[PDB]
Amino acid sequence: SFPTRVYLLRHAKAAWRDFDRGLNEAGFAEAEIIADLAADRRYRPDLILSSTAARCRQTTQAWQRAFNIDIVYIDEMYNARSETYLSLIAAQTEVQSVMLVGHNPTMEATLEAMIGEDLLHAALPSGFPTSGLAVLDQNRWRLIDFLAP
Repeated sequence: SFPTRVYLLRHAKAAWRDFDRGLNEAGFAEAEIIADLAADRRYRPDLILSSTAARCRQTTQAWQRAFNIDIVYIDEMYNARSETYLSLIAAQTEVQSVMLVGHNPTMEATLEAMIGEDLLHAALPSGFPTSGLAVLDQNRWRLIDFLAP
């Protein structure tokens, strides 16, 4: 039964062709703060799957920094056809821990798919924030920690 740990990371705060928008200053700072919190709890993933969108790319570069991981870029994580990223997750049949780096609503929908709307609500009254990191473990997925700024 693999992955045994799922990390779900929303990209940091972007500034205002959408694909090419960057992380702004506060966006830059948060993703560092949160990346740092992570390797602190030792929340190191074997594989990172990220949007190719610059704002996801730069978000991911923060993590390489905190910890310097396998990383792959997938254009189809930007403006996804799917309501979730669940297939990216389960597909990785022999990788112990995996982290996805993409966007709302897909990111929020993925957590919802795994822990349900009621728990989603209790954990996040105002939804899935930028550079928010859900840490999930295994019949069913359990949320085990969440990082927000």
